[PDB]
Amino acid sequence: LPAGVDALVKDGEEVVKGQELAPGVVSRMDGVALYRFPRRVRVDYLRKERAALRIPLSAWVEKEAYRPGEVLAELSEPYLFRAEESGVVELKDLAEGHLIYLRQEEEVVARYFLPAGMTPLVVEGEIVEVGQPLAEGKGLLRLPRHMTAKEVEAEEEGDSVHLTLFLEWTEPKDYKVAPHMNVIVPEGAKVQAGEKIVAAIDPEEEVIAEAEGVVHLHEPASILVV
Amino acid sequence: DPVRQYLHEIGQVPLLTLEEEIDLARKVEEGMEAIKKLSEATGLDQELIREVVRAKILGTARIQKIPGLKEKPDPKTVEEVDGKLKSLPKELKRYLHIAREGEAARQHLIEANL
Repeated sequence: LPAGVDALVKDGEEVVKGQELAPGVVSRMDGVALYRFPRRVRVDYLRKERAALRIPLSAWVEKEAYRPGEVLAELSEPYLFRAEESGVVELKDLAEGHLIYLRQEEEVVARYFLPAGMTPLVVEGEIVEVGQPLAEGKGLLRLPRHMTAKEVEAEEEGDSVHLTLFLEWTEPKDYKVAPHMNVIVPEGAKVQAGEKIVAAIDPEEEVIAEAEGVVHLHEPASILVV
Repeated sequence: DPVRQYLHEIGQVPLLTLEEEIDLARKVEEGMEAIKKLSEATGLDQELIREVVRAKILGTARIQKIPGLKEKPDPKTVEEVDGKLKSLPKELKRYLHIAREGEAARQHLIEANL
């Protein structure tokens, strides 16, 4: 394969004659395609966070576990998301959505979830107070594309509703290989934290997983179909 | 012409890129250290298990019967150490496989550098 070009077909995958292994590469035989000297490794880290949310009940689409992309409420009018605690906010961008960490001193006071279509009115590091609005839900607010939601909780008072969500999302990171390095784990690997992914000549370049997650392999030096 | 023959024969096997080179060397050393670890496993010498693995690799019956008419018996001292190394738990087993692969890598490396 020309350097830099990834493989459209995965590792340890059966291929039929005529099928492309790559943009300029066509298979001459039926068999099992195998990666040879991958130029890059892709580690998808699992990030899990238990958070909170407050939405009018008129809006709410009532659901036990929300899948990625699934519709969360309808939000009739644009809605200020009002902080139920007091602290310094930590604004973290996750793709479409946001996370707001309310922190006093060191330990955190609260954890707030901001789905897609609920827009943040505050800034990272800024100080907020009880009742001071944070986000603004504009219509809609379907759940994020890469993130799922499990173990919902329901607290209802009048119009408002308060929900604690167990959130599961994938934070991808790309790791560059070297000729001095070698990949230990297979394709579509089930991997834990602090585990060696790609060994090397020196422990320095050794790839160590920062979190429990899934391992993908990309950009082979060549593809051997057997 | 024998020279033509051999030159073409080695002309068949390609060269080795830096990646391949380093990887093969690595696999070889891993194989050797696996043999040493197996020496700590069953309590037998390195070259012993080494030559056994070779006897399982670079030919079935041909390594034994003709380095001269007398060496180490085929059904007897080869196969019993084979079966003795067969009867170990998982780690020593994966190290057996690793050792074999190391031997193969050694062979290929030898060819390009031929």
